[PDB]
Amino acid sequence: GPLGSHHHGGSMSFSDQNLIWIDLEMTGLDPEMHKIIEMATIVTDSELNILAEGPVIAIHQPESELAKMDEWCTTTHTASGLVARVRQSQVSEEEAIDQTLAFLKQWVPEGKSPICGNSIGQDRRFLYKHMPRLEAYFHYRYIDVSTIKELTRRWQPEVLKEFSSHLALDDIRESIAELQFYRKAVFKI
Amino acid sequence: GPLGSHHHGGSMSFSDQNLIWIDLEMTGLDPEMHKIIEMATIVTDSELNILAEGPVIAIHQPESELAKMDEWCTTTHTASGLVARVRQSQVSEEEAIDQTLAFLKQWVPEGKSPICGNSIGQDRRFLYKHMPRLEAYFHYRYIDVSTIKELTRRWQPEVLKEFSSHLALDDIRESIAELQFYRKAVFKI
Repeated sequence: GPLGSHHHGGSMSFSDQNLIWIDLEMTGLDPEMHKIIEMATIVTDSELNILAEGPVIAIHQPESELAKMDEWCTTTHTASGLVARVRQSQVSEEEAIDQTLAFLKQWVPEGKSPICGNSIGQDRRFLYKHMPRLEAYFHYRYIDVSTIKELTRRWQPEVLKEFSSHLALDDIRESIAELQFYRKAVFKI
Repeated sequence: GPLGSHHHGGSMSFSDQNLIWIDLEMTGLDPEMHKIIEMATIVTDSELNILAEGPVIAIHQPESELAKMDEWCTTTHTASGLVARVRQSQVSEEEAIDQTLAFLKQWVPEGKSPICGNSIGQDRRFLYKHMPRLEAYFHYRYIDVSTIKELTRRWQPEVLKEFSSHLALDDIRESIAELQFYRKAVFKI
């Protein structure tokens, strides 16, 4: 697969092995026409203990952009309250990047943590397009919790039943809890 | 994360639960300026038994595109023989898509298999940009074998030592073998 010449102050808990967890909410699935409307980050250590919780940011977008949400997006993000927070927000993407980067720099250096979460491949696509300065803060690797879920569904479906918002803070916290479950129930550590 | 109104003849082994494995080789890491130079696919069943091996395609590119490879790409893809096959190839991206789609349709329906392999997030980015008709054949989910490797490196590093080309067929076969190893050594199925 991919190959390149580069691919071949803060906390007393600062570590190259800390993990950056991120979730985004968007107006749709296509980075070329859709926009980021919410972001949240959390830092754990390599053992998934939460060290710090980043800013939860609703990113302002005009109605012309909200009018691109399909029916499921519109219904979901309106009912959750996210649309109202987006309309009220005075935070641009660039300000959201600045705030998030300023947060992460106290916990892990640039380029060291994989990107972690659920549906993290799709989220990274929107980082590349709309927030490349923040995308660049991650190591090239991914920790896709959804990969573990799908293999467990296929191979150990009864185990998956043991574990039970489209708001970014809830989704990222749930992803950590879900990986914590897999570590115990699937990996058996 | 992502949400949408759509996200909320052949073999006697044809199945919705068969897995499409894919690897790409590229001239670099940026889909907006770099190109796909090789692709390979393999279909397994859900238990990772190989059912079928797809076309291994070197995709023609002109020197102006090969001249974008950085030193590690140039050295690697030249020494493997891939550059010479790319220059000799008469197969365009569009023909590569047609051949690959014609292959996959005998094994699994459109939209049912996650995309499977190593570094599969980066490969899917190039599918979105350069081969959207083929990207559309995959289910939105990913099976990122690299995610399992990175968690095993952090949590069970001694186990990872038990398992030992940048040519697409070798890489995809190795990814299946590596997931087969994790299923036995890490998941303990």
